[PDB]
Amino acid sequence: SRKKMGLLVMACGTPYKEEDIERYYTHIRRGRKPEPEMLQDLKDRYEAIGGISPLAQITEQQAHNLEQHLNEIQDEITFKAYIGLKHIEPFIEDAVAEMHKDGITEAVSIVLAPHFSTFSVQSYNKRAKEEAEKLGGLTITSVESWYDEPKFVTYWVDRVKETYASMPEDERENAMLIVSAHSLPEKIKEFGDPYPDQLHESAKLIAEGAGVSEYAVGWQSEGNTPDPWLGPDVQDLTRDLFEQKGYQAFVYVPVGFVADHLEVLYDNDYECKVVTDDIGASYYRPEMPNAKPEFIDALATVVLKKLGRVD
Ligand SMILES: [Cl-]
Ligand SMILES: [Mg+2]
Ligand SMILES: [Mg+2]
Ligand SMILES: [Mg+2]
Ligand SMILES: [Mg+2]
Ligand SMILES: [Mg+2]
Repeated sequence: SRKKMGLLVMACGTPYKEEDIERYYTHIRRGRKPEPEMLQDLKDRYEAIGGISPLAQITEQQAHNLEQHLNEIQDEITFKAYIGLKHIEPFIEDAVAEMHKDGITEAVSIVLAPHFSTFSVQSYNKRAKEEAEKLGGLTITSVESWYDEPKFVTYWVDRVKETYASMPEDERENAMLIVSAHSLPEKIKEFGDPYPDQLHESAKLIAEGAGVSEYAVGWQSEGNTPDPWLGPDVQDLTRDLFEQKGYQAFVYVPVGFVADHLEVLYDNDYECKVVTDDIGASYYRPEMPNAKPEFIDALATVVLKKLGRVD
């Protein structure tokens, strides 16, 4: 009969309603409650992007669709998905405890961010494993990165091809592709963290597959701490490249992100769009993966490869 496995799907998390913003951002800010002006600003940003409720729904849909798709495409394992989040319930440790309570003894985990880093992916995986160890009798094998899964590369390659094909001739000959991920503190370098190298490799692979010769790599959405974060930031990079070469279209591929959350809908589609509007360039940002079948199939392949059950 089929082996039962937990499928632990991990992510940063998102507020579920406007009244969750305070606690969610306090958590991101390591216990520092946002001041009233910042709370109001954040509410306004979420209103501007179309509201909060759709956001956590994406992550739930990704986990649910991944469970169902994994269960349909092979006949050896029955997976049950559990969501574990960093900054709001259900927390990672809660998800692991629920797996253990439900009788799961063997699980596979994946983080909804394709590049490994010490700051996020490794920390999530270690937290999950540490909770399993505390409870006993449950083991987890963890996906560490998946940016190089061919099906995932192809998702973005094909979105980029469609965007370039849609352009007027003058833009298609004078466009710049900006490939980005969430900035992290530069000090990850002290550990040899491969996160920057992996973003650069994503960009190489996507530009190569799409036949785009002119591209650049940037970072976005840095936090506010006294130590430096990876740069350049996409807003600065856009303006600098425009000053250097006069590109008249910018195409943003925020490959580090998997969903229509604040980082994409605001930090690209508002903040980068301010810059492109200021310089007179066209703005393009192809569809994020969200829970679409092509992306879910890529993730299912990642999981089955991690378990050795497909070549
Ligand atoms: Cl890795
Ligand atoms: Mg209300
Ligand atoms: Mg402001
Ligand atoms: Mg690998
Ligand atoms: Mg910002
Ligand atoms: Mg600084």
